[PDB]
Amino acid sequence: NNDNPLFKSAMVALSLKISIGNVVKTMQFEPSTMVYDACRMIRERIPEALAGPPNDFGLFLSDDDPKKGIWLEAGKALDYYMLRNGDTMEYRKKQRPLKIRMLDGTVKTIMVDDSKTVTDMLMTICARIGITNHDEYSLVRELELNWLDHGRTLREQGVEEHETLLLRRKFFYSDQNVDSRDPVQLNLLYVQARDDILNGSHPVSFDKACEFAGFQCQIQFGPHNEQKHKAGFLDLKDFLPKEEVKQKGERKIFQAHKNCGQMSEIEAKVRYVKLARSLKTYGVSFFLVKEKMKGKNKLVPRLLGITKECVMRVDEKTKEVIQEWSLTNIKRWAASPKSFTLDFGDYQDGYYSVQTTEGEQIAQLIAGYIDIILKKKK
Repeated sequence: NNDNPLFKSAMVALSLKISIGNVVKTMQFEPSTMVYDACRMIRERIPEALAGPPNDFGLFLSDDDPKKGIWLEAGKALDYYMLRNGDTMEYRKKQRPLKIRMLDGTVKTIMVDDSKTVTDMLMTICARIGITNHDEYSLVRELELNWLDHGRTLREQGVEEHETLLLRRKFFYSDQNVDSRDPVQLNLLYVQARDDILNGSHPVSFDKACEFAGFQCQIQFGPHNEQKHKAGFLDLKDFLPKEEVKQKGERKIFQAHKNCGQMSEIEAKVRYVKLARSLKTYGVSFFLVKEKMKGKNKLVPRLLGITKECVMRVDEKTKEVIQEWSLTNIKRWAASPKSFTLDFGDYQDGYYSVQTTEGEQIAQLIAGYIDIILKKKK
């Protein structure tokens, strides 16, 4: 009855659904068309494609799993991306707002290039707020699960466009100085040290935790009063690390509280910070790993600590430092999604190989600290 002059064989042309907001139009493309030229063709056919300067827009191949969506490169041909008839591409603004929690706790929205890695977005953030040394910072989620691989994209790590991230200064021993003369700065150091102890990222023995809590009582309640500060008074979850919340700790806390005497709030904060910094565990990033002991088939949980100068094994119950290796004496390291391994060359016999789901975190920390020592050499 009638033939169609528009028809091209399914094999010689690509038929793609182009989406812009709620608008969707099916368009036909020669498969060798460069992404840059396909955008021009879209601008000629979809009026909502003209909603801004032409080079502000690009092509995004979406997926039902958002972690698999990808931006197309402007110099590539469409058929490089293995597209087939019926696939859906988004004509999409290349920059997008990223909400970042600033160092003063407020949230600032920052336009970033949505096709880039977390490192690239961190650099854009630091540029906007005047931070030249972006290597002193990183982005983390605020839901462990919060770590982000800065060599990968937010998207492939499950971070969608709605989520606010935290700009976080890395730990520096040089960022600290205990002076009762600056009360505001003393309080920030106190709250940082206290929160690390209470949330267990600074692992301490049960005896030490009750000592810290004794200073905490002086700070929060003033000198000990045996009428008010009696058995049952304390909400022990606010004074002891999660894993160490035990009724038998209260009597020890009150003794440490009593031993403060009439110590002032300022002086108790100084002493809290000093006690924390006096521990070998202070400032160390710890990972709970599982070790294989000779002569036991059940693996042994152990705390593995990474610092700027060494790697350290710490007993999980007593928090005693069992063993230390200097970063200088590590020959190589390896990480998989389930394990982490250290090779010490001829410094010892056998590798140190542990089960953990945070091996990549550990490896990047070691690699980071090793580069710093190198950059300080040349």
